[PDB]
Amino acid sequence: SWRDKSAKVQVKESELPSSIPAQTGLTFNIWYNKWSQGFAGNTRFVSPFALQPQLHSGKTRGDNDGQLFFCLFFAKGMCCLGPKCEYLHHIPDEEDIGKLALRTEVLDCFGREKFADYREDMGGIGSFRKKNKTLYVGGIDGALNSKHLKPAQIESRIRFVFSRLGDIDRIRYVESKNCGFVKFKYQANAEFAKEAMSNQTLLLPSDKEWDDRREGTGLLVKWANEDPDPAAQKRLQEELKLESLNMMVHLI
Amino acid sequence: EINEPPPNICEQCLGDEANIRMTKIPQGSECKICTLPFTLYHFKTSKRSNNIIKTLICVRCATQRNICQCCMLDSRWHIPIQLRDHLISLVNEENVMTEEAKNDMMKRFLSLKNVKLGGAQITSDPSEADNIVDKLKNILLKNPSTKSFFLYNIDASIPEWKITDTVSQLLLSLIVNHKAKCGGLRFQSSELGERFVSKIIFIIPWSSTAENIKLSLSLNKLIQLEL
Amino acid sequence: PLPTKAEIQECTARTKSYIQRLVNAKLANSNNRASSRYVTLLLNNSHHIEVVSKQMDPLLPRFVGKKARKVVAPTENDEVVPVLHMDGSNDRGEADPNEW
Amino acid sequence: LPTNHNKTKLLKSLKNTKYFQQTTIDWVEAGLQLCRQGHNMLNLLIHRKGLTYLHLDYNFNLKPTKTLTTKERKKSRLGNSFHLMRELLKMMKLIVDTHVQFRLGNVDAFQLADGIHYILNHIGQLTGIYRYKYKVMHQIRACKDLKHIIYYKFNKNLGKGPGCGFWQPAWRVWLNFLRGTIPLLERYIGNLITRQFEGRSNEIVKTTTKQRLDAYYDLELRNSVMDDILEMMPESIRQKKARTILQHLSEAWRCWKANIPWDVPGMP
RNA sequence: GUUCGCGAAGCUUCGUGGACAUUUGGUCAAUUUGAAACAAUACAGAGAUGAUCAGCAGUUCCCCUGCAUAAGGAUGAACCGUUUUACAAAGAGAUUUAU
RNA sequence: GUAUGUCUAAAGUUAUGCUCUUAUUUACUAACAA
Ligand SMILES: O=P(O)(O)O[C@H]1[C@H](OP(=O)(O)O)[C@@H](OP(=O)(O)O)[C@H](OP(=O)(O)O)[C@@H](OP(=O)(O)O)[C@H]1OP(=O)(O)O
Ligand SMILES: [K+]
Ligand SMILES: [K+]
Ligand SMILES: [Mg+2]
Ligand SMILES: [Mg+2]
Ligand SMILES: [Zn+2]
Ligand SMILES: [Zn+2]
Ligand SMILES: [Zn+2]
Repeated sequence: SWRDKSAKVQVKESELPSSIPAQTGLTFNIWYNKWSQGFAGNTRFVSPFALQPQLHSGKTRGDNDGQLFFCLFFAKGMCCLGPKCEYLHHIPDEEDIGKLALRTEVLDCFGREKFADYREDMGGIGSFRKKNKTLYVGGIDGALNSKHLKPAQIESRIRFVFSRLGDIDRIRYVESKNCGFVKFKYQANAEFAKEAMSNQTLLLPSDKEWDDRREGTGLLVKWANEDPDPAAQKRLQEELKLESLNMMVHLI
Repeated sequence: EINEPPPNICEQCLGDEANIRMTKIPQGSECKICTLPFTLYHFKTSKRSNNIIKTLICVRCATQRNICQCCMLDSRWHIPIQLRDHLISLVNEENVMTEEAKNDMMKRFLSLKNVKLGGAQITSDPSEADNIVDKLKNILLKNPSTKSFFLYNIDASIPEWKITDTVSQLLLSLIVNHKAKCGGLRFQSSELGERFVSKIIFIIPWSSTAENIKLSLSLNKLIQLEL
Repeated sequence: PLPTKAEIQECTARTKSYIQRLVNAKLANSNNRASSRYVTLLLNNSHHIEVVSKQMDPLLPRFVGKKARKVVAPTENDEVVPVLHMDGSNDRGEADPNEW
Repeated sequence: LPTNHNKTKLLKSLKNTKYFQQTTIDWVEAGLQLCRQGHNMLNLLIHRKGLTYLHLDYNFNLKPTKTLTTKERKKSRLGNSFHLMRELLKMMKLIVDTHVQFRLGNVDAFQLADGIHYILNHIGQLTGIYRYKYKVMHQIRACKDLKHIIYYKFNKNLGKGPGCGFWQPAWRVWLNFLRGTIPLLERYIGNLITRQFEGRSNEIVKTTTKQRLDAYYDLELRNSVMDDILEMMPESIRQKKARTILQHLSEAWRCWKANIPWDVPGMP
């Protein structure tokens, strides 16, 4: 278990990467940390690190404290503070979700405030106005360096990746749209994965494009608008009703 | 302007201490709703609690929604605003929404208006709240060691977490597609599979009016495959 | 009745207090520390709490919030008010427009 | 007469807070650190503005990197606040650098003294301070005068040459100039960084000036006339019917200008 | 750990009761996905009017540069589009209906 | 030649009387040549 052992360091701050990405332009902008005098070509790239959770997850300063938030850099798999980190280092569970359930309405499991609206992409941390648990998973074409895999193969690999990080409500790959819709058990979990597999690789050691994983462009894990499909809409409605019955009985 | 309105923070949120010491930065942030300066209040719930609680939204916004300024929940019932609006829509009415305008200028404008939104009109006056509650209440009343199964007859609404937890109770991996319902369950060992089977909407073969069920499965499966 | 002297003292006291406070607010608001020298607890339920103002670094902006937003005002004329003129001119009122 | 009520100094105020600490640092260290600090500040400001194409040199001599597009050029005309700040830092950077040189084993103390003196008497010639704030000519002139005075009390029996130091009175001049300007720059750069952070005020309203006096006058006039006519007019006519009125007025004005009588028949 | 009282070994040492001192900081957390802005390549290249020119205004839920209530951004930009009813009264002719 | 203004800068949001052929004018425009 995670609770059996202390959390290992993801990567030592020597191994950590600098804040000077890619020279996308002609000159560096000090107050922005971005580049400038040229926006030729796309910015995004593939994460060097990944949350290998059983090899990494463990105790922290936080697990002593009762810090209610998980380490963004743990999710990214690059936390340079291992056991000395205040933010936690393990997969969110019912106990921890339950623990922070008050605050998590307003903000993420990464302890950062949600907003009125989704960022037009549905790309950034979720809005407070929706309690979404469903991540859109674009850029699979890019995430596998143009590997002509089977849809079954794709969906299975996706399953392997996101099931590892959180309890699944459902997943469904769409051949016609080349993307995923990865509904989660909890919003905290959803948040965690959404960072934990942002800019990651779907590739594996068994695959031949393993050393070219860095060179492509990573998974585009964003948030999902609810489907137009009335097949699931009805289900959603039913769920809402059920939940409402719970709370309403709880009021008295 | 003058600090005329007081902050609108709820109890649960704020924590069970007789006296906390919070700080107020006036004109201290744009809110999370209406992009508009307001007096940001914040406090650690306990002295040694690491998480500060800062007042996300502005007081006008809070009043408007009739909510907490830190929780974003109704100050009465401590529940999500959308959810409470749904509840209100359900009892006594058919339609009660609280539409926030997603355009940066208009949101400000809306915030400025001293007018309660749909659900807020109910929950403000406690009498009406009580009435709503009572109305709601009224409304209420053979083991070959395969380690790998293929489960069928899966209710469309059921989630994988429910399944796996059920299995655990009766005790790993799992694959489900709600289109096909070809629940490609796989156990971490064959001995575990044996244990499970020996321990036994649970239609369960061990591949590696049931007829009509098979047909329904069939067509659905086919459709899934075409997708 | 021309207003009572005592009540004038009241009004003056109220409004003077108000405007002095407003001007103070205006002054301590502004970045010019020069104009800081012309400046003339709570409970959020039955539950009780101490409010404080933490002094911040005098480099960072004093009021991070304010950023000169354009904001349209809602009128908030919730109460209706008449516009109420008493006349009915026919002879001069119709003969005039031909001239006007 | 210095005003007495304001007995909360700047340093005192800063001391009161937590965010400052105090140390005993060598004056050269203070200087160098302040050049570094100043450089970081100005670069931060410039980059914040967006115009990364203006490269600050470490000697506070600003210049553009690329040839500037007209838009870019317009953007990059930094005002009399930022440039003035730069110039003061340039001044400081000079003398501090000279001290560094002295102390870095390069130059003798006499050489240092002469260097400092040279800097003070040639602030004009070493940093275009005058460019931005021209009243600094007074200061420059004063320094020149001092030099003229000093030298000819310093070179009575001694011949000509550059080797005089004695930088005191000029230094005094510069200190008093800084005293004068510290308020001005607090205001100026205050407003500047406020604009960088908060947007500029959108209640701009322009005053009258010699340049826009006439236009304002005439608009006020036509507003008055229009008002009067509406007051007069018993039907309560539309704004479009006021257009006819004011246009009529305009024509009348022109007619008057011509000395052609303005006798339109159909009017009341 | 200092010190002030006590006890147990030799003014020295081990144990005991005190006094002193007794709540830091965070609105933030390390790169993509919570927000800049130009830049480049391409395309056009500027208000009156025939043509060439100075402008100053105005409205704007547009701003930028500027210390700015100077001024300047092409007269800073956009304004040039769309456009039906407080709809009446009178007469004549034709059609229908009724008495 | 410019101000200025648009444009591009890549990842897939889960629903079933005429045609013709020419030659000439005039005008405007043209950082194209003289
Ligand atoms: O009068 P200014 O224009 O300020 O110039 C003076 C002046 O030179 P001129 O007389 O040629 O103008 C001084 O010369 P004297 O009158 O003293 O002969 C000379 O002083 P030194 O002779 O002591 O050199 C000084 O030069 P420096 O700055 O090297 O001391 C120089 O100032 P500029 O060099 O700035 O013109
Ligand atoms: K102008
Ligand atoms: K104008
Ligand atoms: Mg011009
Ligand atoms: Mg011009
Ligand atoms: Zn960590
Ligand atoms: Zn609350
Ligand atoms: Zn608000």
